Amino acid sequence: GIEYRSLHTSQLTLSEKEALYDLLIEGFEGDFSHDDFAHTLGGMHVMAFDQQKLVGHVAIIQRHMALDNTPISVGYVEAMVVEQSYRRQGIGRQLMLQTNKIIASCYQLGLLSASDGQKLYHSVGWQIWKGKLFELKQGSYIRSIEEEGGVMGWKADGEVDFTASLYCDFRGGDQW
Amino acid sequence: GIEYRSLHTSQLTLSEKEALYDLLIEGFEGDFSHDDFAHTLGGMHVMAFDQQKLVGHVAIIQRHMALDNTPISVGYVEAMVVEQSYRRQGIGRQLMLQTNKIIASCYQLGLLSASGQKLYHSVGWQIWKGKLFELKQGSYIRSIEEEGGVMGWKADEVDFTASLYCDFRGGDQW
Ligand SMILES: CC(C)(COP(=O)(O)OP(=O)(O)OC[C@H]1O[C@@H](n2cnc3c(N)ncnc32)[C@H](O)[C@@H]1OP(=O)(O)O)[C@@H](O)C(=O)NCCC(=O)NCCS
Ligand SMILES: CC(C)(COP(=O)(O)OP(=O)(O)OC[C@H]1O[C@@H](n2cnc3c(N)ncnc32)[C@H](O)[C@@H]1OP(=O)(O)O)[C@@H](O)C(=O)NCCC(=O)NCCS
Ligand SMILES: CN[C@@H]1[C@@H](O)[C@@H](O[C@@H]2[C@@H](O)[C@H](O[C@H]3OC(CNCCO)=CC[C@H]3NC(C)=O)[C@@H](N)C[C@H]2NC(=O)[C@@H](O)CCN)OC[C@]1(C)O
Ligand SMILES: CN[C@@H]1[C@@H](O)[C@@H](O[C@@H]2[C@@H](O)[C@H](O[C@H]3OC(CNCCO)=CC[C@H]3NC(C)=O)[C@@H](N)C[C@H]2NC(=O)[C@@H](O)CCN)OC[C@]1(C)O
Repeated sequence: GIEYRSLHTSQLTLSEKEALYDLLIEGFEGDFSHDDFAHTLGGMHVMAFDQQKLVGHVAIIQRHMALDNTPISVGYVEAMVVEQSYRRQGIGRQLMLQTNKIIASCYQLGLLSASDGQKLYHSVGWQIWKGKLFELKQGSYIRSIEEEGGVMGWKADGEVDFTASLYCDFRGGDQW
Repeated sequence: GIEYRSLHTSQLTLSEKEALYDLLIEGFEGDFSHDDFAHTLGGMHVMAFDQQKLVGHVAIIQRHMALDNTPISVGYVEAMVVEQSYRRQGIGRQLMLQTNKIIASCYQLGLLSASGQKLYHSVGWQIWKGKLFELKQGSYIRSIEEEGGVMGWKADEVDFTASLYCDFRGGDQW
């Protein structure tokens, strides 16, 4: 074998963008919205190819969040997918190892919302976020109760309080 | 010549990041903070080279803002600089032309805070007419100083008279 490429959205060919969309719809068995695809664009993509065919993907989006009262730069992991017949071969793990490298070089903290999918992320050093989660709804921050226990975080240095509150920035669709 | 290269922050070595810092400090005559440099990192860099010598740069950072009540994905332009002896030759214009292409392919709106605005206007950018808000002490406040300084580029429409609420960061919010 599998070839891996790290490409910003601006560096994708039009062909690669359409393959990616198809891969995400197929890999999530349709449970992937237009908002979810919008969240996948604008940052870095790690893509896995079997020769010329796209078979795996993860994206890393820059988000601007607050850790308690402190601003933090976040590499937010979106749209992790491997084509069904290529699964359970370690592609997803390699995508995450490359993801960790990107986060370590650019952002203060990695974050993601898992599935069922937690064991893979835990195997490359990610941990469940234990503090409160907040999102903007109708103007002001509310608790993201549904997501608490599902969001996972990662720091290279490990020097971050996983019990602290996280306030995420405003976007369409699912905030996490 | 001048060669132009577009690299994500994760595609840069330590020396190239250091060359970028030095260019920014020199080009802004020291009026560029450690926070300003943090704002420069994490997105796309358009860089101009005379041979192996970095002589120009602009960054495009993804930001998540609200246009009035609606969320808007923003390519935010940071750290536009050309080395002093290379100015008034078209490099800044070419850096903005590459910037526009990146914004057009990734984001709904391009934004920046200027400091002359003629260059940006020459490449399609327009002064933002709506109120601007930033966070201070956890509550949004009129970015009164910024209003009239922030410019937008439509990635095309977006109503430039709507209120913009920027997302939270260290240092200057705009
Ligand atoms: C989640 C997903 C990307 C995992 O991709 P993957 O390529 O199968 O990932 P890996 O092969 O690295 O790991 C998958 C499993 O096979 C194991 N494995 C690792 N290397 C292996 C190898 N050489 N041979 C066999 N199995 C291996 C892993 O330990 C892991 O075990 P687990 O499921 O019990 O935790 C994939 O299942 C997928 O696309 N799901 C649909 C979309 C989705 O849910 N994305 C995640 C949302 S958070
Ligand atoms: C802002 C900055 C990047 C411009 O870079 P630049 O390479 O000089 O940009 P350009 O050469 O494309 O255009 C600048 C001017 O030179 C003119 N110009 C361009 N090529 C020219 C040429 N061959 N002959 C004569 N004039 C020319 C342009 O018409 C333009 O005129 P204007 O300012 O009245 O609009 C540079 O001044 C700088 O680094 N300033 C320090 C950083 C700063 O203060 N602010 C960051 C911007 S918000
Ligand atoms: C804590 N319980 C969880 C749910 O909460 C829900 O977690 C959602 C989460 O997977 C989504 O991330 C992945 O899934 C898809 C698309 N899938 C939804 C179809 O649009 C996009 C990116 C994926 N991530 C990666 C790394 O690839 C998050 N984007 C949103 C999470 N939240 C919700 O959907 C609800 O709160 C809706 C309220 N607005 O799933 C599983 C769960 C354990 O039961
Ligand atoms: C509208 N009047 C303006 C002021 O408002 C102020 O505009 C600031 C603006 O240039 C800054 O962007 C540029 O400057 C630097 C370095 N900046 C100085 C060292 O930190 C970083 C990136 C630059 N942009 C690009 C595209 O490269 C913005 N980041 C912030 C703007 N606001 C302020 O500085 C003050 O309101 C608060 C400061 N505590 O100066 C210029 C002005 C026209 O007079």
